[PDB]
Amino acid sequence: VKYWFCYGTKCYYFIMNKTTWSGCKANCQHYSVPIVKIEDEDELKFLQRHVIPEGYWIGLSYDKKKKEWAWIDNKFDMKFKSRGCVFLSKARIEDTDCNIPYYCICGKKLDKF
Amino acid sequence: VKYWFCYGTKCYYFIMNKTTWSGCKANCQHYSVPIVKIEDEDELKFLQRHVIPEGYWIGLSYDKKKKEWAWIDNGPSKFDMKSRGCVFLSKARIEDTDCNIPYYCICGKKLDKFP
Repeated sequence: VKYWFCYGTKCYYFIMNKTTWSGCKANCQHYSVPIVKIEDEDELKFLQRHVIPEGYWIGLSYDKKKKEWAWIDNKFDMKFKSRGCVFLSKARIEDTDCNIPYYCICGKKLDKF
Repeated sequence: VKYWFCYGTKCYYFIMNKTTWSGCKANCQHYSVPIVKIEDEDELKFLQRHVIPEGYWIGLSYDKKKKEWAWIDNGPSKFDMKSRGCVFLSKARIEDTDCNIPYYCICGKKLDKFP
């Protein structure tokens, strides 16, 4: 199951194939669309409100060449840090292992129509 | 004012230039998107709720080669709920009357991809 949907000026790809975080990139990158990047409250909530009650990955992960966390691509929204990767739920986002099987949410930005 | 948005697989355009219904014809075509065609409530509401409180046109209108009302084609439309003219959209509902009235447009294309 891999439907897509658009809200505001962005479209999303909700892969429903519970794999380790590094699974989105793989899919998403393959589906030529970056893994999601929750850019604002308006959005963040949209995904939860939209999304089906479950563990959803997002582009936020931990880097070593940086003590911080970041989206594959750099945002108007912010951060407790440790390590791992973050999942998005209908309740809130939150971290943990990237090797834990989950669902994706890629998302491309729109520039036209 | 001409901003756009996308809900579901459809992207819209909301023109803020109060003109005659035959105005979208011009505007939307000018923007390469059909005047909007409200396929259903899920969508309809989204337009009403999302749309700012105002009279907004929609692809629905009284045709010649018919006695009926159409948009561009024919879809999971149904409501022959209320004679002639054109129909506007308000945060409350849709409704008919003259097309020569200074209103706003809602162009709305469909999508087939993502890009």
